[PDB]
Amino acid sequence: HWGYGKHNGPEHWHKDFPIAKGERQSPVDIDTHTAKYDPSLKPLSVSYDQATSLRILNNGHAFNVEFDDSQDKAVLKGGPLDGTYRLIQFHFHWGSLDGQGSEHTVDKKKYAAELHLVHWNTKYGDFGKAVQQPDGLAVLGIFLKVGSAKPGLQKVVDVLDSIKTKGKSADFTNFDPRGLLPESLDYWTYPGSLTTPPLLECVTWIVLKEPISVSSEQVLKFRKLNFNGEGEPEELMVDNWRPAQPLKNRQIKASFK
Ligand SMILES: NS(=O)(=O)c1cc(F)ccc1F
Ligand SMILES: NS(=O)(=O)c1cc(F)ccc1F
Ligand SMILES: OC[C@H]1O[C@@H](O)[C@H](O)[C@@H](O)[C@@H]1O
Ligand SMILES: OC[C@H]1O[C@@H](O)[C@H](O)[C@@H](O)[C@@H]1O
Ligand SMILES: OC[C@H]1O[C@H](O)[C@H](O)[C@@H](O)[C@@H]1O
Ligand SMILES: [Zn+2]
Repeated sequence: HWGYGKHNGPEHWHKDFPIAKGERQSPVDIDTHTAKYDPSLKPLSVSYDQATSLRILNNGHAFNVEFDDSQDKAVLKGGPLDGTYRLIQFHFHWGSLDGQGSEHTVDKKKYAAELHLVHWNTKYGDFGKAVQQPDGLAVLGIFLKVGSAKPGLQKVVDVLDSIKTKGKSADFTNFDPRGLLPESLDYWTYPGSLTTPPLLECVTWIVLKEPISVSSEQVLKFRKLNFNGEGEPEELMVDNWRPAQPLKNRQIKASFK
């Protein structure tokens, strides 16, 4: 039911998901001047060398690249995190034009897109239990700006023609998500939520400071996807981002001095 349009988008979600107006909603604007270095953060560990990708799915809202999370392969640890968080999927949010598309903003600046690598805390056994816990999930967020092509993204771009419409999927084995990272792991972190319904307040957000560059041609192919199913009137999959939400009683901490 929910979506991104005038009649079912972010301003309507609260009617079926009242937590939309909650105390730790995401995304937020990251005021870089107010964010404070936190010496209590431990080194961040992104351990993706044994990742096992499986499938890419157009879910009608974005596309998800899904991973085998049946044991610790790709995991995120350290930083603000207590315990091991297993990678389950990644997806993006993007705009109709380069000047918008990110969910988080940096001193109010919107990036062209934002990558979310989604992980669940293994002490809760399964994703469904994890989303009943305040520390159930960790999402690693990475901004995309338009410039040079990102070679590690091209395999994703080139399969999108095969999943144009809602409900289509394709095999997507042997994809290495390490090729989507920037050089630096400097980050900001804060407690928040899922950015789509059901908007559950379970997420430790870790948002990298350094964007990745992707080419205009790469993001233009994201914008050829469809929200609609096969045979239905074409609705381009663009502007699938939620705007920044009130920070409320939170502080954004920085990993860097
Ligand atoms: N609250 S909502 O965005 O899920 C929503 C769903 C509908 F089917 C119709 C209107 C809506 F506002
Ligand atoms: N955009 S998000 O990373 O907060 C997210 C991840 C999920 F697994 C489910 C819903 C979401 F909204
Ligand atoms: O095929 C993508 C990646 O899959 C992983 O499981 C392997 O360990 C990596 O060496 C490889 O780059
Ligand atoms: O009371 C002082 C403390 O205030 C908190 O809001 C800050 O997060 C801490 O960094 C600071 O030491
Ligand atoms: O790595 C993800 C995918 O990249 C390319 O599409 C390959 O042709 C395919 O075999 C692989 O599954
Ligand atoms: Zn997301």
